[PDB]
Amino acid sequence: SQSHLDDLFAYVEERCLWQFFSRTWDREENIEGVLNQVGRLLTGQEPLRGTPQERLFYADALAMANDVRERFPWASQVNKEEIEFLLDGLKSRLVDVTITRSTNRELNHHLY
Amino acid sequence: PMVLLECDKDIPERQKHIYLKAPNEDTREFLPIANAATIPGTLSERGCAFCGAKLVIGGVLKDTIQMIHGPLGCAYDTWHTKRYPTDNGHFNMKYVWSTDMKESHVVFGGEKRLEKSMHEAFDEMPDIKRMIVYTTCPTALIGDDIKAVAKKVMKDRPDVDVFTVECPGFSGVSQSKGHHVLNIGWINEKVETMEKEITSEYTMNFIGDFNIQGDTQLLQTYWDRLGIQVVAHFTGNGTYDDLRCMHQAQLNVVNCARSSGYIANELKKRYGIPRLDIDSWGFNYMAEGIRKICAFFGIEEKGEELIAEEYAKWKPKLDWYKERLQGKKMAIWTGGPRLWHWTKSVEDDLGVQVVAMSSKFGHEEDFEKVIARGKEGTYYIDDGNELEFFEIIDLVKPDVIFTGPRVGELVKKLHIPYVNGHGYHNGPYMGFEGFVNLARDMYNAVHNPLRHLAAVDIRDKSQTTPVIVRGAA
Amino acid sequence: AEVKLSPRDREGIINPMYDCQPAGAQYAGIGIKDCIPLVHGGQGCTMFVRLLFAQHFKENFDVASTSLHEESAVFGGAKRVEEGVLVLARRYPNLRVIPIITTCSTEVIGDDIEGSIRVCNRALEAEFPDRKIYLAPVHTPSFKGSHVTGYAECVKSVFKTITDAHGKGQPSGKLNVFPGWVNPGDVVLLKRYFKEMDVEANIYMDTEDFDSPMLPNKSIETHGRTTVEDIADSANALATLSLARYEGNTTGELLQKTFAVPNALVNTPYGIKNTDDMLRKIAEVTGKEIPESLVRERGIALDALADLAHMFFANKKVAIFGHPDLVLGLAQFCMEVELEPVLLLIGDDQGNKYKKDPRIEELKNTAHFDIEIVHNADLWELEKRINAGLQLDLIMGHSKGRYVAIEANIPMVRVGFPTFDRAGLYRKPSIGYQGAMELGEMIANAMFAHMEYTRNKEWILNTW
Ligand code: CLF
Ligand SMILES: [Mg+2]
Ligand SMILES: [Mg+2]
Repeated sequence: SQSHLDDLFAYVEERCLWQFFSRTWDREENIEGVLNQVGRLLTGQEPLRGTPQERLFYADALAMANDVRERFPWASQVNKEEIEFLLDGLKSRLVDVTITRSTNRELNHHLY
Repeated sequence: PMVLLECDKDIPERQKHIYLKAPNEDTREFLPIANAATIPGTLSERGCAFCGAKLVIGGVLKDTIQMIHGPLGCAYDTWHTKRYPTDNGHFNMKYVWSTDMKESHVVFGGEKRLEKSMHEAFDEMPDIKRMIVYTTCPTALIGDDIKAVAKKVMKDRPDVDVFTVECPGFSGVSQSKGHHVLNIGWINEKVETMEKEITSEYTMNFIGDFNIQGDTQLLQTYWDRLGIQVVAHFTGNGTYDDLRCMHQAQLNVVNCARSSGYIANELKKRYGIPRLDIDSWGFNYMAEGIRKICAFFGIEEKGEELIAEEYAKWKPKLDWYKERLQGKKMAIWTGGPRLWHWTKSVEDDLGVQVVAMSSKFGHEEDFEKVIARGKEGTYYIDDGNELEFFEIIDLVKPDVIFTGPRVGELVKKLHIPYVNGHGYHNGPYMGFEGFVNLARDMYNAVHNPLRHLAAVDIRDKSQTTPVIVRGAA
Repeated sequence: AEVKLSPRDREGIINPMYDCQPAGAQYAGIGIKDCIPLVHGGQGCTMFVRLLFAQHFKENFDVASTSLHEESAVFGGAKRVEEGVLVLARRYPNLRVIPIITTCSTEVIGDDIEGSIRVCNRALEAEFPDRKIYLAPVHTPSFKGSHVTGYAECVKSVFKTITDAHGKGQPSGKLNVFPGWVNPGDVVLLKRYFKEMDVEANIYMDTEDFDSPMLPNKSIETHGRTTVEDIADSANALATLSLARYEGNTTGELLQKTFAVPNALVNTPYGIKNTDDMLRKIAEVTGKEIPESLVRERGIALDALADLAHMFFANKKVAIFGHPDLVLGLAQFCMEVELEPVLLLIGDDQGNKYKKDPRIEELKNTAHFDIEIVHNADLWELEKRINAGLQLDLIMGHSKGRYVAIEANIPMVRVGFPTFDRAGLYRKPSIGYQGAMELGEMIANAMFAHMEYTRNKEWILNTW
C-alpha cells in the first residue's frame, strides 16, 4: 500500500490546485470533499451531485479518478477496501503537508 | 536548500527568500518567506499598491472613468503601458484621468478638487456613467475622504455610479495590497446592486483574467460554443455593471487566484457559489479545465466535442514546436501566478525545462503551488532583484527568459532572448490556440539568427559568420 | 494676427502631457556615469519610470527605490533612505553618485533629506575609506511643476553637490553645454559640430551610449558618459552655452553666480535660424570661426527642405505638443518651411514664466495666422478642439498622443519624449541643420503615406 499511496500523493502535488486554497478551512473542506468523490468514482459508486458544492467536488474528482486509472495499473487491480484505505491515507498526508506543517502564514486569517 | 547568493552577502536576509530544490528534501521546511517588506536600495522589481488596483484590475473595464486622485504622475505612469483590448475601441487604453493635485490642495485639502474633476469627467464624456476613484500616496496622507465625495456626486448626478478604492502606493509591500482592497470593497459595496437577464441554464463568472492581448475574448469562444452564459468577467473585456451582477452566477471559475481569489472566496461565503480553480494557460490544462466546467454543468459531451476539434486544429502545431523546443531551459521572472501556471505546462506540452523562477509579489500560497509543480535543481526566488538575476543567469544559463520588456532589454546584452511574460509578444497566450502562440514566440526567440551573429567577433581571423536554419510549424 | 496664451479651463486632467518631477530627476541622473538615483517614496514612483525609459529607449536604466511602506508613512521614512544608500553602496562597488530624489509622499511627510545625507556620509566614510560617494538632495514634489522642472532641479543639485566638493581649479579652456532634454542623436550631432569647429566642450549629460551595442563579449555599455570629473570641471570652463531655458539654464546661472563662468542662453536650436544663432554664439565666446563643413550641412538641409515647403507644407495647419523649449523651437522651424503652427500645447503650471519667454514675442512679430498657446495643457485639450472642429493637417508630439491622431485620421510626427511607438527615433537628430532636414523629411513622408492610405491625390508623388 505505501508505494500506491506515494503514487497518489505525487499526482495530487504536481497536478491539483484544490489542496492549495487560501485558508485552512477551505483546504480541509476540499481535501475531504474531493477525495470522497474520488473514492466513489474509483469503486463504481454513484457520485454525489445534489448540491452545487457536491457537483464541484465531483468535477475535481472526475479529473483525478480518470488520471489515476490512466497512469497507475494498480488502481484497476486493488479492491474497494484498499482504495478506501489509500484515500484515507492520502487525506491525512495532504492535511499534514498543506495545513499542519505548512508555514504559509495566511492560512488562519479570519478574513479573506 | 535556501541559498545565499554572492550578491546578497551584505543583505543576507535574502537567503530566506531563495530556494534551490534538492533531491529528497521536505519542501515544507524550505518555503520562501514571501509577501514581506522590500529591502530599500535593492532594485527589487516590485510596484505599488495603487498599481495593483488601477492598472491591473480596475483599468481593464471598457466603460469606466479611472479617476486617479493625486498628482499627475500616477496617472501618466499608468497610461500606454498595458495590453488589454476591448470590443468598444479600447476606451480603457486611450484615456487616463487625474485630479492634478497641487500644493494648495495638500495644504487645504483635495476633496473639492476631486469633486470638480469628477463632474468635469462626466461632462466631457456624456455617454460614460461609471467611475472608479483611486487614492494615491499624498491624498491618503492628507486624509481626503473620497467615499464621501463619491456619495455627494452620486446624489447630485443620479445617473452615475461611483466606486472608490483607498490604495496609496505605500500601503502593503507591493501590487498585492491593491488587489485585496479592490476585491473586498467591490464585493462589500457593489455586488448585488443590479441584476441581468439570465439566458442559459448554465451560468458562471470567470474570475481573474484581464484580457491580455485578447485572452478573454478567445476563451469566450469556448463558452459560447458550450452554451454557458458568463455573467461577469472579472475584469477582462468587462463592464462595471456586469460586475454588479456577480451574485447571479452558478459557478465561479478562477484563473488568477492571487489577484482575484479574494472575491471568489467571498462570493462562496456570502452566496454559496462554488470556486473552481483552473489553469487557462497550457494545452492539456485547458482541456482539464473545460472538462471540469462541463462536469459541473452536466454537459460532458459538449466539452468532449469542443476538445476534440481544438486538438485536431492545434495539437499538430503544438507538437511541431515541442520537437524543436524539447530540452530548452527557461526562466520565468513575472508577478507570481504564471510561475505555477507555466512551469509544468511548458514541460508537459513543449518539453521545456524551467530552471529559475522569480515572483515580484507572490504570497507563500503561490510558492506552495510553484514548488509543488516545479523541478528539482530549479531556483525559486521571492522578490528578486537585478543583481540576483545576473547571478542566477550564470548559474542556470537559460535559453530564454519570460519577463517584462525592460529586463528583456537588459538580458539581450548577454545574448539571451526574451518573451514578454506579462503583456506577451504575439498573443493571446490562453487556451489551445494561445499555447501554440506562446510556443511560436518561444521558438522564434530562441531560433534567431541575430543571437548567433552577435556572438561573432569580426576581428577574430579564426571565426567565420555562421548561417542558421530555421523552421515554421 | 494674435498669439494668445490661455490656461486649461478645467481643474482636472485627462491624458497628461508630462510625468511628474521625480521622473525628470531620474532622467537627469541616468546620464551620469556610475550613478544610480535613489527615489525616496513608494515603489511605483521608481518602477513606472524605469518602464517609461525602456519604452522610449528600448533599454534598461538602473534606478533604486527606498520602498516606503506603511510604517514609514506614520513615523517618517528617513531609515529607508539611509538603508537604501548603504545597500546601494555595498552592492555596487563602482557607484559614485546617488541623487536622492523626493516624491509626493516624502515631501508631504517632511523627511529631512539633508539630515539623512549627513548620517550617510559619516557611515560611508567609515565603511569605505577609499571611496567617495556624492549624495545630492533633490527636492521634487510632484504636486508642482513636471518632469521638465524635475530634470532641471536634479541637474542643478548634482552640479551644486559635486562643485561644492571640488571648487575652482585651473582653467580648462572648455565650454560647458546644457542641451536640455534631448535624444542621443541630438548629442551625437552637437559633438560633431563642436569637433568641426575645433571647440572643446563637455555636453551635460552625455547620453550617446544609451544606444548601446550588443557586443561579442556580452558587455553592458548602456551608461551615461558624464563623469564626476567632467561635472567638477564645469567650474573651470570658459563659458556655458545653455540651449534650453527650462532644462538646464538654471545650472548655467548657478555656475555664473558661483564661479563667474559666463552663461549664454540661446534659443533651443530647432530649425535653421536658431541653429545659425547658436553657432554665432559659440564663435563669439570661443573666438573660433564657423567651419565651411557647417555651411555645407546647412545648405544640404536647405536644399532638402526647399523640395518640400511650397509644394507640400504651405498653408498646412499644425498642432505641436511637448516640452516648452521643443514646442517653441519647433513652431519657429515650422514657419521657416511655410507650415502654420496654429495650436501649441505646453503641459505644466509654469505659465507665469512662459508669458515672459522672448520666443513668444518672436512669434507675435512673425506669424500671419492666429496662434493659440495653451499652457497647463493636457492632451484632452487637443482632442476636444479637434472634436469641436479645429482643422489640422499635422500633429507633432510624443507617442502618448498617438490615439488622438489615429482616431482623427491626422498624420503625426513623433518628437520629444517619449517616442515609443516608432523605431529608432532616439538615434535621429531633431536639432541642428541635419535635424531640421530629418524633421522636414519625416513630416513629408508622414503626409505622403497619408495621401496614399486616404487616396488623396496620391498620383502627385511622382515629379515633385
Ligand atoms: S508609489 Fe504608486 S505611483 Fe508612486 S506617487 Fe505613490 S501611488 Fe503613485 Fe505618483 S505623483 Fe509622481 S508617480 Fe510618485 S511622485 Fe507621486
Ligand atoms: Mg513531486
Ligand atoms: Mg537636393
